[PDB]
Amino acid sequence: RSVASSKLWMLEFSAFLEQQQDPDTYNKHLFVHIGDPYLEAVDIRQIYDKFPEKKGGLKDLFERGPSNAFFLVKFWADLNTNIGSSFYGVSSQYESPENMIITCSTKVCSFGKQVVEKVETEYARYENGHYSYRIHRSPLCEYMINFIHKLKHLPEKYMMNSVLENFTILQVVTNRDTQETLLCIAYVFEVSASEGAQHHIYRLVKE
Amino acid sequence: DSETDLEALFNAVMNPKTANVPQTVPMRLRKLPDAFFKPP
Ligand SMILES: *C(=O)CCCCCCCCCCCCC
Repeated sequence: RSVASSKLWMLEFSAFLEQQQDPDTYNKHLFVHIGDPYLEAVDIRQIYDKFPEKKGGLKDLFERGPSNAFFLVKFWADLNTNIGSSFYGVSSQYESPENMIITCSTKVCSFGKQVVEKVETEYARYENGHYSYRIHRSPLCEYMINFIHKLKHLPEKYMMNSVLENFTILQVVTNRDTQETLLCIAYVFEVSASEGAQHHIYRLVKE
Repeated sequence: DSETDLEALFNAVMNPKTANVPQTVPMRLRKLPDAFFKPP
Protein backbone atom coordinates (compact mmCIF):
# COMPACT_ATOMS: atom_id res chain seq x y z
CA ARG A 1 0.00 0.00 0.00
CA SER A 2 2.07 2.91 -1.35
CA VAL A 3 -0.44 5.77 -1.64
CA ALA A 4 -1.80 5.42 1.89
CA SER A 5 -2.30 7.68 4.90
CA SER A 6 -3.45 6.38 8.29
CA LYS A 7 -7.07 6.62 7.13
CA LEU A 8 -7.18 5.97 3.36
CA TRP A 9 -5.37 3.88 0.74
CA MET A 10 -5.69 4.40 -3.02
CA LEU A 11 -5.30 0.90 -4.44
CA GLU A 12 -6.24 1.75 -8.03
CA PHE A 13 -5.98 4.76 -10.32
CA SER A 14 -6.31 4.59 -14.10
CA ALA A 15 -7.00 6.99 -16.95
CA PHE A 16 -8.05 5.30 -20.17
CA LEU A 17 -9.51 5.52 -23.64
CA GLU A 18 -12.11 2.89 -24.50
CA GLN A 19 -13.05 2.56 -28.16
CA GLN A 20 -16.18 0.69 -29.22
CA GLN A 21 -15.48 -1.26 -32.41
CA ASP A 22 -18.97 -2.81 -32.33
CA PRO A 23 -21.66 -3.33 -29.62
CA ASP A 24 -19.78 -6.42 -28.33
CA THR A 25 -16.18 -5.33 -28.96
CA TYR A 26 -14.17 -2.78 -26.99
CA ASN A 27 -10.53 -1.73 -27.03
CA LYS A 28 -9.14 -0.14 -23.88
CA HIS A 29 -5.89 1.80 -23.79
CA LEU A 30 -4.46 2.88 -20.44
CA PHE A 31 -2.68 6.26 -20.38
CA VAL A 32 -1.55 5.88 -16.75
CA HIS A 33 -2.20 3.20 -14.12
CA ILE A 34 -1.49 2.41 -10.46
CA GLY A 35 -2.66 -1.02 -9.27
CA ASP A 36 3.45 -0.91 4.10
CA PRO A 37 6.82 0.09 2.61
CA TYR A 38 8.61 3.42 3.05
CA LEU A 39 8.88 5.60 -0.07
CA GLU A 40 11.61 8.02 -1.18
CA ALA A 41 11.07 11.59 0.03
CA VAL A 42 10.73 14.72 -2.09
CA ASP A 43 11.12 18.22 -0.65
CA ILE A 44 7.64 19.65 -1.29
CA ARG A 45 9.11 23.17 -1.69
CA GLN A 46 10.67 21.97 -4.97
CA ILE A 47 7.19 21.65 -6.52
CA TYR A 48 5.02 24.36 -4.87
CA ASP A 49 5.33 26.54 -7.99
CA LYS A 50 3.65 23.84 -10.09
CA PHE A 51 0.47 23.76 -7.99
CA PRO A 52 -2.23 26.18 -6.77
CA GLU A 53 -1.18 28.65 -4.08
CA LYS A 54 -3.14 30.60 -1.41
CA LYS A 55 -5.73 29.21 1.02
CA GLY A 56 -6.68 25.68 -0.04
CA GLY A 57 -3.53 25.43 -2.18
CA LEU A 58 -0.78 22.82 -1.78
CA LYS A 59 1.27 24.71 0.84
CA ASP A 60 -1.82 25.47 2.93
CA LEU A 61 -2.96 21.83 2.72
CA PHE A 62 0.49 20.45 3.55
CA GLU A 63 0.93 22.75 6.55
CA ARG A 64 -2.49 21.76 7.89
CA GLY A 65 -1.51 18.09 7.51
CA PRO A 66 -1.37 15.32 8.40
CA SER A 67 2.12 14.94 6.90
CA ASN A 68 1.57 11.25 6.06
CA ALA A 69 -1.25 12.00 3.59
CA PHE A 70 0.88 13.79 0.98
CA PHE A 71 2.36 12.08 -2.07
CA LEU A 72 4.01 12.93 -5.36
CA VAL A 73 3.42 10.64 -8.33
CA LYS A 74 5.66 10.83 -11.39
CA PHE A 75 3.85 9.30 -14.37
CA TRP A 76 5.20 8.20 -17.71
CA ALA A 77 2.03 8.42 -19.80
CA ASP A 78 1.42 6.01 -22.67
CA LEU A 79 0.12 8.07 -25.60
CA ASN A 80 0.56 5.32 -28.22
CA THR A 81 -3.11 4.82 -29.17
CA ASN A 82 -5.57 5.58 -31.99
CA ILE A 83 -7.07 8.97 -31.13
CA GLY A 84 -18.14 9.09 -31.98
CA SER A 85 -17.28 5.72 -30.43
CA SER A 86 -14.75 6.86 -27.81
CA PHE A 87 -15.01 7.07 -24.04
CA TYR A 88 -12.29 8.78 -22.02
CA GLY A 89 -12.52 7.76 -18.37
CA VAL A 90 -10.81 7.71 -14.99
CA SER A 91 -11.32 4.93 -12.44
CA SER A 92 -10.06 4.83 -8.87
CA GLN A 93 -10.53 2.67 -5.78
CA TYR A 94 -9.83 3.34 -2.10
CA GLU A 95 -9.93 1.44 1.19
CA SER A 96 -10.38 2.70 4.74
CA PRO A 97 -10.94 1.19 8.19
CA GLU A 98 -13.54 3.96 8.59
CA ASN A 99 -17.05 4.49 7.23
CA MET A 100 -16.89 8.01 5.83
CA ILE A 101 -18.41 10.19 3.15
CA ILE A 102 -15.48 11.35 1.05
CA THR A 103 -14.99 14.10 -1.49
CA CYS A 104 -12.42 13.81 -4.25
CA SER A 105 -11.27 17.05 -5.85
CA THR A 106 -9.13 16.77 -8.96
CA LYS A 107 -7.58 20.01 -10.19
CA VAL A 108 -5.83 20.28 -13.55
CA CYS A 109 -3.20 23.01 -13.57
CA SER A 110 -1.15 24.94 -16.09
CA PHE A 111 1.93 26.82 -14.85
CA GLY A 112 0.59 26.09 -11.34
CA LYS A 113 -2.71 27.85 -12.06
CA GLN A 114 -6.01 25.98 -11.75
CA VAL A 115 -7.69 25.44 -15.13
CA VAL A 116 -10.46 22.99 -14.25
CA GLU A 117 -11.73 21.13 -11.19
CA LYS A 118 -13.74 17.91 -10.99
CA VAL A 119 -15.44 17.23 -7.65
CA GLU A 120 -16.91 13.84 -6.74
CA THR A 121 -18.66 12.60 -3.60
CA GLU A 122 -18.26 8.93 -2.64
CA TYR A 123 -20.03 6.73 -0.11
CA ALA A 124 -18.64 3.59 1.55
CA ARG A 125 -19.40 -0.05 0.87
CA TYR A 126 -18.46 -2.68 3.45
CA GLU A 127 -15.97 -5.21 2.06
CA ASN A 128 -13.92 -7.94 3.80
CA GLY A 129 -13.44 -6.18 7.16
CA HIS A 130 -12.95 -2.67 5.73
CA TYR A 131 -14.78 0.04 3.77
CA SER A 132 -14.36 0.41 0.02
CA TYR A 133 -14.82 3.52 -2.14
CA ARG A 134 -14.91 3.43 -5.92
CA ILE A 135 -15.00 6.13 -8.56
CA HIS A 136 -16.11 4.05 -11.53
CA ARG A 137 -15.60 5.27 -15.11
CA SER A 138 -15.63 8.98 -14.27
CA PRO A 139 -15.81 10.84 -17.60
CA LEU A 140 -12.59 12.65 -18.42
CA CYS A 141 -13.41 16.35 -18.73
CA GLU A 142 -13.27 18.01 -22.14
CA TYR A 143 -10.16 20.03 -21.25
CA MET A 144 -8.22 16.80 -20.76
CA ILE A 145 -9.60 15.28 -23.96
CA ASN A 146 -8.55 18.48 -25.79
CA PHE A 147 -5.12 18.40 -24.12
CA ILE A 148 -4.49 14.77 -25.17
CA HIS A 149 -5.53 15.56 -28.76
CA LYS A 150 -3.11 18.49 -28.91
CA LEU A 151 -0.26 16.43 -27.39
CA LYS A 152 -0.61 13.69 -30.01
CA HIS A 153 -0.68 16.18 -32.90
CA LEU A 154 2.70 17.59 -31.83
CA PRO A 155 5.28 16.70 -34.54
CA GLU A 156 8.00 15.59 -32.10
CA LYS A 157 8.19 13.59 -28.86
CA TYR A 158 10.46 16.09 -27.08
CA MET A 159 7.75 18.71 -27.63
CA MET A 160 5.30 16.57 -25.63
CA ASN A 161 7.62 16.47 -22.60
CA SER A 162 8.20 20.23 -22.90
CA VAL A 163 4.45 20.89 -22.73
CA LEU A 164 4.06 18.35 -19.90
CA GLU A 165 6.70 20.20 -17.82
CA ASN A 166 3.99 22.74 -16.98
CA PHE A 167 0.97 20.45 -16.83
CA THR A 168 0.08 19.06 -13.40
CA ILE A 169 -2.83 17.44 -11.58
CA LEU A 170 -3.62 17.80 -7.87
CA GLN A 171 -5.92 15.24 -6.28
CA VAL A 172 -7.26 15.98 -2.80
CA VAL A 173 -9.42 13.37 -1.06
CA THR A 174 -11.21 14.79 1.98
CA ASN A 175 -13.60 13.58 4.70
CA ARG A 176 -16.66 15.63 3.68
CA ASP A 177 -17.84 16.35 7.24
CA THR A 178 -14.53 16.87 9.08
CA GLN A 179 -12.57 18.31 6.13
CA GLU A 180 -9.57 16.15 7.12
CA THR A 181 -7.14 15.53 4.26
CA LEU A 182 -7.23 11.77 3.74
CA LEU A 183 -4.98 11.79 0.66
CA CYS A 184 -3.32 14.56 -1.31
CA ILE A 185 -1.59 13.43 -4.48
CA ALA A 186 0.44 15.72 -6.72
CA TYR A 187 0.88 14.35 -10.26
CA VAL A 188 3.69 15.20 -12.68
CA PHE A 189 4.13 13.82 -16.18
CA GLU A 190 6.45 12.72 -18.95
CA VAL A 191 5.58 10.70 -22.06
CA SER A 192 6.51 7.01 -22.07
CA ALA A 193 9.36 6.14 -24.45
CA SER A 194 9.86 2.42 -23.75
CA GLU A 195 7.31 0.08 -25.34
CA GLY A 196 4.34 1.40 -21.65
CA ALA A 197 3.00 3.50 -18.77
CA GLN A 198 5.17 3.61 -15.65
CA HIS A 199 5.33 5.51 -12.35
CA HIS A 200 7.42 6.47 -9.35
CA ILE A 201 5.64 7.26 -6.07
CA TYR A 202 7.22 9.59 -3.48
CA ARG A 203 6.32 10.95 -0.07
CA LEU A 204 6.18 14.74 0.17
CA VAL A 205 8.15 16.17 3.11
CA LYS A 206 8.80 19.64 4.59
CA GLU A 207 12.51 19.78 3.65
CA ASP B 1 -2.57 37.43 -21.50
CA SER B 2 -3.69 34.29 -19.63
CA GLU B 3 -1.48 31.62 -18.03
CA THR B 4 -4.20 28.98 -18.53
CA ASP B 5 -4.43 29.58 -22.31
CA LEU B 6 -4.23 26.10 -23.86
CA GLU B 7 -3.39 27.36 -27.36
CA ALA B 8 -0.60 29.55 -25.93
CA LEU B 9 0.82 26.57 -24.01
CA PHE B 10 1.19 24.48 -27.18
CA ASN B 11 2.18 27.41 -29.41
CA ALA B 12 5.14 28.10 -27.11
CA VAL B 13 6.62 24.69 -27.92
CA MET B 14 5.53 24.43 -31.58
CA ASN B 15 6.49 27.99 -32.52
CA PRO B 16 9.18 29.08 -29.99
CA LYS B 17 9.75 32.43 -31.78
CA THR B 18 6.20 33.49 -30.80
CA ALA B 19 6.17 31.91 -27.30
CA ASN B 20 4.22 33.93 -24.74
CA VAL B 21 4.07 31.85 -21.55
CA PRO B 22 5.59 32.07 -18.04
CA GLN B 23 9.28 31.13 -17.84
CA THR B 24 10.04 28.19 -15.58
CA VAL B 25 12.91 26.15 -14.14
CA PRO B 26 13.05 22.81 -16.01
CA MET B 27 12.44 19.82 -13.71
CA ARG B 28 15.82 18.27 -14.61
CA LEU B 29 17.61 21.25 -13.03
CA ARG B 30 15.79 20.89 -9.71
CA LYS B 31 16.83 19.14 -6.50
CA LEU B 32 14.91 15.91 -7.15
CA PRO B 33 15.54 12.15 -6.62
CA ASP B 34 18.19 10.48 -8.79
CA ALA B 35 15.78 8.25 -10.73
CA PHE B 36 13.05 10.91 -11.13
CA PHE B 37 13.68 10.93 -14.89
CA LYS B 38 14.57 7.25 -15.19
CA PRO B 39 11.44 5.09 -15.65
CA PRO B 40 11.13 1.64 -14.00
C1 LIG C 1 -11.29 16.82 -15.85
O1 LIG C 1 -12.25 16.20 -15.43
C2 LIG C 1 -9.99 16.81 -15.09
C3 LIG C 1 -9.84 15.57 -14.21
C4 LIG C 1 -8.49 14.91 -14.51
C5 LIG C 1 -8.51 13.45 -14.05
C6 LIG C 1 -7.08 12.92 -13.98
C7 LIG C 1 -6.82 11.95 -15.13
C8 LIG C 1 -5.33 11.86 -15.45
C9 LIG C 1 -5.13 12.22 -16.93
C10 LIG C 1 -3.99 11.39 -17.53
C11 LIG C 1 -2.97 12.33 -18.17
C12 LIG C 1 -2.58 11.83 -19.56
C13 LIG C 1 -2.14 13.01 -20.42
C14 LIG C 1 -0.61 13.06 -20.50
